[PDB]
Amino acid sequence: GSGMAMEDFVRQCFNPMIVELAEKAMKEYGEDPKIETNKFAATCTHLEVCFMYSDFKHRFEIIEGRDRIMAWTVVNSICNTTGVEKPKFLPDLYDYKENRFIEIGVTRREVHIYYLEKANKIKSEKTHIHIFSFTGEEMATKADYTLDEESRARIKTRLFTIRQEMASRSLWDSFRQSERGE
Ligand SMILES: O=C1c2c(O)c(=O)ccn2N([C@@H]2c3ccccc3SCc3c2ccc(F)c3F)[C@@H]2COCCN12
Ligand SMILES: [Mn+2]
Ligand SMILES: [Mn+2]
Repeated sequence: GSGMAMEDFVRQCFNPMIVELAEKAMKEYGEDPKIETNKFAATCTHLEVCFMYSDFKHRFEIIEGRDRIMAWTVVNSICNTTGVEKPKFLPDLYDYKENRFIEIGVTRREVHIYYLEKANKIKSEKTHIHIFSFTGEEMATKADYTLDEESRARIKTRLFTIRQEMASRSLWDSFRQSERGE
């Protein structure tokens, strides 16, 4: 259940491309993945979900996984060619079919609680929110889940698998409790 154990878990259970992008994002925002090991795992998990979401004719542009400048450059380019309003906060994806940005949330807590937190932090009723748990639960803006049932099933399964792999190593309890502060 240690810090070293969690860092080792992350580097073993996530593909090297995900790990590298997560490390770069954490450094960009001033956090050390060797100290904030649960956050390291959280960023890898969330990045993987974004990449799995964008697979499932490229319907989706991935904003996440890019450095800050390139992320906003992509966002501005989309807004210039679609007239969609520029979001105040960086989103995770752009849906070319529905022509809307998407914010992806992954939570170790109840989805309704996290969904409210997300909706409150953005306040822009134009970014579509989609929350996943590690328990197979899901909540999205207007109960519009965007993807088909099978695509969401595989994301839920992968998240549950991560949870079980953590639990087998006694890492899940720590990971769960670090999402929200005291
Ligand atoms: O893109 C995100 C982001 C999300 O998209 C999200 O859903 C939750 C959280 N985020 N944050 C991610 C992040 C992403 C995934 C899981 C946990 C965290 S926790 C804060 C943090 C993030 C990235 C690097 C870092 F050092 C951080 F401390 C930051 C929020 O500022 C815009 C960029 N960003
Ligand atoms: Mn993001
Ligand atoms: Mn997100």
